[PDB]
Amino acid sequence: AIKHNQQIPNNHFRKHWQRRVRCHFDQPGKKVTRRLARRAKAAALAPRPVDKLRPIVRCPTVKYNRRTRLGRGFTLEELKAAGIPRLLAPTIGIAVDHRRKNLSEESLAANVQRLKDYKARLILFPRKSNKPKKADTPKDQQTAETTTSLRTSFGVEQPLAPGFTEISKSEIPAGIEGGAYRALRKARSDARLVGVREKRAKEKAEAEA
Amino acid sequence: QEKKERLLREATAIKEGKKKEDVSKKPYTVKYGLNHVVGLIENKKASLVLIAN
Amino acid sequence: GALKYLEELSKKKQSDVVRFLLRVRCWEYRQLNVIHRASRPSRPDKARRLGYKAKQGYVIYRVRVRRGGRKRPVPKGATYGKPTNQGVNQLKYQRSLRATAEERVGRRCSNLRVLNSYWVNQDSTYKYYEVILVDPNHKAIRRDPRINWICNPVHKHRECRGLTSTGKKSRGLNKGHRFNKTRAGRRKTWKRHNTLSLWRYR
Amino acid sequence: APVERTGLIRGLNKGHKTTRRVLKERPSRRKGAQSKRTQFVRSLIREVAGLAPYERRVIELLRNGKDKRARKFSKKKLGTFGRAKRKCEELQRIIAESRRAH
RNA sequence: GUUGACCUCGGAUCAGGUAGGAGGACCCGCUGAACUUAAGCAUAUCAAUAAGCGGAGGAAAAGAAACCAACAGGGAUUGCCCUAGUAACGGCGAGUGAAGCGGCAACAGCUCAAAUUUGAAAGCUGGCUUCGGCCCGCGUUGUAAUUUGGAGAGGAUGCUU
RNA sequence: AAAGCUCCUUCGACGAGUCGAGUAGUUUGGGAAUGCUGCUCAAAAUGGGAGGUAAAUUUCUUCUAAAGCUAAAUACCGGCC
Ligand SMILES: [K+]
Ligand SMILES: [K+]
Ligand SMILES: [K+]
Ligand SMILES: [K+]
Ligand SMILES: [K+]
Ligand SMILES: [K+]
Ligand SMILES: [K+]
Ligand SMILES: [K+]
Ligand SMILES: [K+]
Ligand SMILES: [K+]
Ligand SMILES: [K+]
Ligand SMILES: [K+]
Ligand SMILES: [Mg+2]
Ligand SMILES: [Mg+2]
Ligand SMILES: [Mg+2]
Ligand SMILES: [Mg+2]
Ligand SMILES: [Mg+2]
Ligand SMILES: [Mg+2]
Ligand SMILES: [Mg+2]
Ligand SMILES: [Mg+2]
Ligand SMILES: [Mg+2]
Ligand SMILES: [Mg+2]
Ligand SMILES: [Mg+2]
Ligand SMILES: [Mg+2]
Ligand SMILES: [Mg+2]
Ligand SMILES: [Mg+2]
Ligand SMILES: [Mg+2]
Ligand SMILES: [Mg+2]
Ligand SMILES: [Mg+2]
Ligand SMILES: [Mg+2]
Ligand SMILES: [Mg+2]
Ligand SMILES: [Mg+2]
Ligand SMILES: [Mg+2]
Ligand SMILES: [Mg+2]
Ligand SMILES: [Mg+2]
Ligand SMILES: [Mg+2]
Ligand SMILES: [Mg+2]
Ligand SMILES: [Mg+2]
Repeated sequence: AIKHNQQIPNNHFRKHWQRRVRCHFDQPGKKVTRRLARRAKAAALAPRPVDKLRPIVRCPTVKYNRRTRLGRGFTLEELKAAGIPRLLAPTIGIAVDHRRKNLSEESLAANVQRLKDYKARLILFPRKSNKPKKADTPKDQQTAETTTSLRTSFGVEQPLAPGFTEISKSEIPAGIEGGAYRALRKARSDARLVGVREKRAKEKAEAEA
Repeated sequence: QEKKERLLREATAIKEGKKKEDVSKKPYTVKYGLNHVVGLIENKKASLVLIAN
Repeated sequence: GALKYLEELSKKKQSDVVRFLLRVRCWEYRQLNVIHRASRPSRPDKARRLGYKAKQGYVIYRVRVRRGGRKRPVPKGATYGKPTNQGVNQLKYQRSLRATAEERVGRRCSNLRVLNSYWVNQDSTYKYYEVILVDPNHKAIRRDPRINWICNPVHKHRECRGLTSTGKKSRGLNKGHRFNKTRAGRRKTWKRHNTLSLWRYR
Repeated sequence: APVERTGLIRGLNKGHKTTRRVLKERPSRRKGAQSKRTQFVRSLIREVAGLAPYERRVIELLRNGKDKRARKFSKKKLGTFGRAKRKCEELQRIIAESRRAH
């Protein structure tokens, strides 16, 4: 029933909801369990970082396409441009994704530079310590200060473009001919009439001869 | 038994120093196997074909 | 090879050469037991495509099923309910006839593991299938990494749960917007959408 | 490099400008092409196996002149307008070859 | 005529093996209600729930796109937060109700069929064994190596492992 | 003996009573019909599926079905602590 001025209620409590109720009294306990696992995992990968290298990628809709984030893995064309064989890459801490493509030059150039920055900071220990190979670090450079995150050392430096800048006066540009508002109205109008105008031109030319 | 004898002769030749193809010659046999023979027909290498009924 | 030609010829089920063969064989079966063993596959190309090999530990069985709908078994025709579910006749079974064949063969040979099955024949009263099975205790099977994954105890009676090719189809395990309700398990998904989760700092 | 975008939303080739590039095709995109082996085999099987009952009925309608009947019959059998049209073209090619060779 | 094969089907307290029952809180399927709400009641709701039947494990299931999208494009599966009591369904009544994008926890990839080893079935179960192999058998109606679309095969070329 | 990389004229096999269509029942938020199953019909080679309003004509985008394996983050106090 209803008796006063109310908002019409819709509470979905007509099933046996009390059989499926999940409280979380183990929130602090599960946090301790996760930290112990991370600490154990880091110790197993002794000098290596605890992560993999990811590429930079742009979000997909008209909302969010102004921002960039990290993706799944590097493409096969990016790896070839840097000069890293595809079989070697996943064994030195680099992720690979075989189903992403480079439709532009902007994304390709950004990720190629990312790979060769990483390759310059890499230290390779030989498979057998008494017989080093010419592609390994010659062990005088094996001692340095290292990083073990790879998500803070190679993160997204700036996800958004700068929101403000300054130019000298008299260098400001001139507007479009009729004005910005009129340009938008004209672009919309042309799209709504592309089919009508093409048909009119076609029947005119056919009836011409 | 013939193959085991042939491999022994070849192994002895290698140990002595000579390679194979100096002790064994080119073989001639009858071909068989359904997939093997169908391919020989398409490449036009067979001379005569006999089919079970 | 020769199995390429067989795959093409098996598509022409309405030709003269193929119609004759199907008619003759459908009579030969139906003179035998409902479930019986076959000495070799009658469709060599189709069985090889599904995983059959010609070595010790692979066996073939043949079976036929009743080929119709499902009548609701109730005393006479009374259901004792509301009018919306008092139909008896035109109802259908949610699994395939191909599935029922695999289950009955699995009970006959309960020391083996069911791999796959395929269609061989049909008529007005029966459909006919051939089922592929593997011996998990044979030495030549446990030796091969391409197949010994089936010797592990998590694959006991796959066909009773829906882990074969025909079971996956009836469960609805495909990607995309059409398979929204069944993609990861229908009953699991329903439970997730109907759970009330309360955190400490609400 | 198909076309260059205008640089504004709400247009005919709207969108942000970017230097597009052409890609070599992935091997996954070859699915529908023909090959020498698959043509040779399908040719031999058709000679051995022959025609189907519904195919023979369409053959007679086509060489008898009727075409709306042949198209309307094929759609009822095969199911869709697109498949029916392709079938009638193939059978018409068989008719032409048979009466042209000898 | 004799003798010797092949194919299919059988016997044996033949040699060696394997399944059933229990448990079922959680997991994978099948089958399937009514009380109740609608201030009556038949579509609806309760509910794709209770009861009934079959099958597993320490987790199970799912899983490396015949996906999402319409962007300057994302990129196997699972779970939390948000999307959202929203698009939509409904005697359009009572009532019901998802998904893409976004942040995070955790991250890992692969193997078959379809090709002639054809200058050599290169493959495998079992028995006996100084231990090195030998013998029958399976198998050409196809057992190994090679290839899986991200490719690859076939040619050049000279460095590396 | 086996393995990786750089280039190339030419080749480049890819799962059928399956997909798809009609009709009946059930189910879903899925609406000229979201999935499943029964019956009837039944394919193709740049072919095929999808692109949330039925149909014809012309374009475009994106994947590659009808064979298979696989740890972690998730559930549970039934069993032993
Ligand atoms: K009842
Ligand atoms: K009903
Ligand atoms: K009702
Ligand atoms: K015997
Ligand atoms: K309990
Ligand atoms: K029960
Ligand atoms: K939103
Ligand atoms: K051998
Ligand atoms: K092989
Ligand atoms: K149907
Ligand atoms: K297409
Ligand atoms: K559409
Ligand atoms: Mg917390
Ligand atoms: Mg045998
Ligand atoms: Mg699985
Ligand atoms: Mg699947
Ligand atoms: Mg294509
Ligand atoms: Mg005994
Ligand atoms: Mg039991
Ligand atoms: Mg109650
Ligand atoms: Mg009432
Ligand atoms: Mg009352
Ligand atoms: Mg009453
Ligand atoms: Mg129950
Ligand atoms: Mg146990
Ligand atoms: Mg776990
Ligand atoms: Mg599993
Ligand atoms: Mg794939
Ligand atoms: Mg994409
Ligand atoms: Mg994903
Ligand atoms: Mg809100
Ligand atoms: Mg809500
Ligand atoms: Mg409901
Ligand atoms: Mg190789
Ligand atoms: Mg090569
Ligand atoms: Mg395929
Ligand atoms: Mg039901
Ligand atoms: Mg329906």
